[PDB]
Amino acid sequence: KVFGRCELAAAMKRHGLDNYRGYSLGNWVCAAKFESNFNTQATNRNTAGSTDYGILQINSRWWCNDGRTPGSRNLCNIPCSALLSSDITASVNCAKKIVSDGNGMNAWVAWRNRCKGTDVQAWIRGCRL
Ligand SMILES: CC(=O)N[C@@H]1[C@@H](O)[C@H](O[C@@H]2O[C@H](CO)[C@@H](O[C@@H]3O[C@H](CO)[C@@H](O[C@@H]4O[C@H](CO)[C@@H](O)[C@H](O)[C@H]4NC(C)=O)[C@H](O)[C@H]3NC(C)=O)[C@H](O)[C@H]2NC(C)=O)[C@@H](CO)O[C@H]1O
Repeated sequence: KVFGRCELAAAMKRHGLDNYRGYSLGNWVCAAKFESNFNTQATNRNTAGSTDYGILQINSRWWCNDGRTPGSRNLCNIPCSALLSSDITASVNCAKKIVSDGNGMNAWVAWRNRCKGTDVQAWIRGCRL
């Protein structure tokens, strides 16, 4: 599924990401935009052989099982495929764990480089939330 901006904002808010660990909603929408272009089926391969999955590009090195990242963890206890669903529940619940794990949203490289410090509230302009 390719989400619309406000559509994704509403879903993320429904699922409790707004202000989660202190990160306002626009931070999450900005992160998603640059991680996946709001596309739930986004995938990308990392140099070490791990893969990143879904709207928030969650890394099989740590968070999910894809059976093809040996030595990795599965800290969200889910198949990485569940992170490609039209339904964002699994991605959001896993992102909650990731952002809690010490580095906050710096876990998302596109967020640190493209959203952090910027006017992220603009990403929710016009949305009915
Ligand atoms: C090639 C490329 O850059 N692709 C991107 C992916 O890398 C990226 O996924 C992110 O990947 C990084 C590095 O593997 C990952 O960061 C690591 O996360 C672990 C787990 O949270 C950290 O370990 C924790 O450290 C804290 C603080 O030190 C400890 O308190 C805590 O106990 C540790 N937890 C565990 C379980 O051991 C690592 O320190 C940390 N590594 C670095 C260098 O930051 C992110 O979690 C991955 N992010 C996501 C969303 O999965 C993906 C998104 O950034 O983007 C690709 O481009």
